[PDB]
Amino acid sequence: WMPAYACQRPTPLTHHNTGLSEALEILAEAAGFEGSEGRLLTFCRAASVLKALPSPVTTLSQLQGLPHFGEHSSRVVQELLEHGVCEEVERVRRSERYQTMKLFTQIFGVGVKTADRWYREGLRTLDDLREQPQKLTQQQKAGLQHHQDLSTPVLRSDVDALQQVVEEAVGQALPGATVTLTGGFRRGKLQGHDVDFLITHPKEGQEAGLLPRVMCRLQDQGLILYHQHQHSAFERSFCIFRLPQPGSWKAVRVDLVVAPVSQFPFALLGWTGSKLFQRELRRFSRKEKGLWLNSHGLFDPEQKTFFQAASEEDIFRHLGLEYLPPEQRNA
DNA sequence: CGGCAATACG
DNA sequence: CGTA
DNA sequence: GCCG
Ligand SMILES: [Mg+2]
Ligand code: NA
Repeated sequence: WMPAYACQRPTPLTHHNTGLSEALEILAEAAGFEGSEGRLLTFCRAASVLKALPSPVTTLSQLQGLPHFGEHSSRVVQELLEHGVCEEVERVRRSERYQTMKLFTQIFGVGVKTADRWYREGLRTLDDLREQPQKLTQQQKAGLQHHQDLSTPVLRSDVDALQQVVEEAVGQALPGATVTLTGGFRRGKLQGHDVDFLITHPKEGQEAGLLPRVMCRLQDQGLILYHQHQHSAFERSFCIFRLPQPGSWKAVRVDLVVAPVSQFPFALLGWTGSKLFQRELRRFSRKEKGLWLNSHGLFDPEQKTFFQAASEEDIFRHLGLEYLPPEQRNA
């Protein structure tokens, strides 16, 4: 069988329906470009269902009984099985609207609304945006200047170098503080487009005011190309690191998050992803268990109490779910 | 229809 | 609006 | 788009 929520099933990084899931995610992405979050979500879910399957889908009948597969998603798979291509998907791929929206939304500091506005104004290329720099935010300027690097896959080797750099600065800012690699790379990805770190300290309260000290020490080593700090919500910094390369360097998006150790398991769970996994997990928590989950804790609205967690295993237990290791959360 | 994760901070 |  |  196949449970309805992605958090109820192991989803490996690599699977047996790559072509089909990729096609459905094109439509998901396109739906988001047109402001259709509901449709995006369904296409994302349907694609994730195929990721969780134990073998390739070869016939349309194998879609029977599968959640989030209705008339539209089944037709897409049906055409792919029969012709090798889905005309709607190909029509989307080739369209100027999709290509331009995809180009713009990949820019750091540019979301759908902004990308949509720029498109309606007649803008189509990166150079179009560069010709009118006066109307760009500092965040967008940085994303535009470093677009080529940020669009280049980050390798696991790169991540390890970045971690030792972060751990060095963190170690000086607060002795005893720890750094944990999260996000996609914790889920076993061999390459990605950004890096996420979670920072904490074994003694509750000592992690307070840590990130400004960390950022200052990183800035002193000339490693920060862009910095956006958010105060404690955990204290967070969305950065662009200068990562040393053979004879040169490249820009990499790095997120630093500091959480008190008491909330660390919730922060780790939220920041490990995947994005769809977390959305599904929180949807499951609220609608099936009547509990409110976020990156900070798990709230029982009936008893008005927060669940204490010492580990991710605790959280899955609280929600009555079988534990899933990070590399099985690739929904 | 009513919902679709989360929600503070820049 | 954007970041997550 | 799909679910209830
Ligand atoms: Mg990130
Ligand atoms: Na982005």
